Amino acid sequence: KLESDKTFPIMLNGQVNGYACVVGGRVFKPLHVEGRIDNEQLAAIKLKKASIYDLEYGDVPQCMKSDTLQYTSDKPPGFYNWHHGAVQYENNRFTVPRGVGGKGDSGRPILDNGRVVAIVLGGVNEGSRTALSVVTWNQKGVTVKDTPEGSEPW
Amino acid sequence: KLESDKTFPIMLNGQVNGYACVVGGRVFKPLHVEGRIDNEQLAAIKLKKASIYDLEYGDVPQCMKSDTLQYTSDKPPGFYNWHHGAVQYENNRFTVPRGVGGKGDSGRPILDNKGRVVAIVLGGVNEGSRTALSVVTWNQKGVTVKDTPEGSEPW
Amino acid sequence: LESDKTFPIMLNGQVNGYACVVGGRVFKPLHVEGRIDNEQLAAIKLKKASIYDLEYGDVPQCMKSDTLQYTSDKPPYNWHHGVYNNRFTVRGGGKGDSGRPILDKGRVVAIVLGGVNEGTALSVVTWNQKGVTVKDTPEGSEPW
Amino acid sequence: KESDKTFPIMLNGQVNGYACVVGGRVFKPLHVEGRIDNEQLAAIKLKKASIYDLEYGDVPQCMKSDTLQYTSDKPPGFYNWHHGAVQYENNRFTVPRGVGGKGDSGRPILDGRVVAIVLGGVNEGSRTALSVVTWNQKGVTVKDTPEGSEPW
Amino acid sequence: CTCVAIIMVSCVTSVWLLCRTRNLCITPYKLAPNAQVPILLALLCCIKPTR
Repeated sequence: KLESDKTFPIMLNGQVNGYACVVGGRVFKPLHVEGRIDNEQLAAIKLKKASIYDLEYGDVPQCMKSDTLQYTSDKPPGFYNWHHGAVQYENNRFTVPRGVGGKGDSGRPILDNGRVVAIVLGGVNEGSRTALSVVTWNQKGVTVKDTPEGSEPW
Repeated sequence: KLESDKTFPIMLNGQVNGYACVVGGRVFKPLHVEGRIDNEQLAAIKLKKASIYDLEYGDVPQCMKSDTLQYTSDKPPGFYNWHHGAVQYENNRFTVPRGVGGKGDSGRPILDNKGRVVAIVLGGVNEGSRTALSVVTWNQKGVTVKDTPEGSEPW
Repeated sequence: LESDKTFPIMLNGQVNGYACVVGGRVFKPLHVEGRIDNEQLAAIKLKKASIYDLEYGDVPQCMKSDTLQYTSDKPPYNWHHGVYNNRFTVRGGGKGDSGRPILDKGRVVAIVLGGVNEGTALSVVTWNQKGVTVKDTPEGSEPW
Repeated sequence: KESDKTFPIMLNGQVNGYACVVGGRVFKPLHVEGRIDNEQLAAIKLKKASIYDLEYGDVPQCMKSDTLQYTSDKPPGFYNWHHGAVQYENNRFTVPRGVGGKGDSGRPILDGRVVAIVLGGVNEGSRTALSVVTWNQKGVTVKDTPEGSEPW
Repeated sequence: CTCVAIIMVSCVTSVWLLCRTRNLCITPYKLAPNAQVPILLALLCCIKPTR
């Protein structure tokens, strides 16, 4: 929870439009959020796009090279801490309480009890938990996107 | 006094020479004064020109429409609050005490008790023990009108 | 206390060096590039002088009375970090303290531009006994 | 704080400038206009020094012994004035910004002796540098005008 | 060539004059959204109804 100022709010027209998360020595932001990172040093890097995964990625400068979130592809079903609360992983599905998140909360990491387990991009109101669209990393650790049907970007 | 935030200064060669004020979901700024408004979202808009009122006016963008002043033409004579103090309105003239205001105070809204803007100041002339303000107001019908006492000098 | 009036240059969001106003003119060394971190001095266009390694320029109208003041009399002095055989030495200010004036009764008698560890001498700009400006740069000086 | 001798120069019941009787002679700034509120003083012929923006004349014999004295010795420091303090420093007459102003030109600066006759200023940052007519190191009358001084 | 030239310059100057007047008609009301825009002005210096 507290180790989240590694994550940085991007700004579009002055108000926080989304978040760009630094993991693994690399800055990620989702395409669907447009705007500028709220950090001069991070404002420079040429971000290379990847539509299939809906991420734009960039190698961080040295000065934060050692100060970057780690990740992990081990995701047992269970509770994983997230800025706005916990997320529950079950039936290979990432979900949150119904009515929390939405426009703007894209591109905020999901961490465990502190490595990244997922980075979130959207979600559909399943029920009285709300399913999420996340770019998870599979059991082999290759990155994959996970969209419940009809989810929409945040 | 507390609503004075929503007026923001313009920077000309690095120094403040005036102020741009947002009212009615429309940001205004005196024409005669040059600079760039000191904030980013309002720095962007192409400001349209109104020579005959000496006012550049622009359509403030979306996400702070509800964060703007209101205004009326209902202006009974009396004391009206303003950044540096009170302004007394009488004989269809706004006048502040002598020597207060000057260069750099252009674009400063003049409010009424209820926070509604009654005019934007653009200039002044010092008469006797008072100084009358050349402003932009709205008449009884409520159309915009520049009011200038004779000999007003732009600020 | 007057060290507030040496304005840090920024380049790529970090303190590449500093620039100072003395005698009613602003001063920025050539080697340390950057955008000055001050709006009212940002709009002065700096006319260069390679032979003293200082771009300089007349300060805007509204700070003529708020400059530090110099003098050339330097008997063998204070400085930001804590400094005089006609040579300024101090071992352990480095790579970024370029343009840092070295004050004296609050007069500046030099601007630091670089140095060489005499394992540590300062490459500096001063004003001589007759008062003409000169660079004093030790052999082996590196810029900062 | 001998205020009888001081006359404002009058237009329409408001103060536009100050003309002072120093050393048995009336001096005024040339650009200020108007009349002394004194029957005997107002009629005196005044002769111009355009280069110095200074008008001078002889006061009548009756008031010759009741005029403020002047002195050219002005070390840097502080001097008394009706609205506060006047600084001398570096061969500039400086004042903290915002005390003094229009209609103040010609005002003599008191320690009580007059050393310099202000004609103008320019307000710079924290300090207004005063355009003043003085006596040079040899005692010769000289104008010191800071660049861009607006006469007061 | 002269006639096309004179009609062009007259038409452009006329439309410039007219659009100038259009601006100088709407702008007082534009700037003051809460007033009533007189119907005659509404239809002639043809205007959007502002809020």
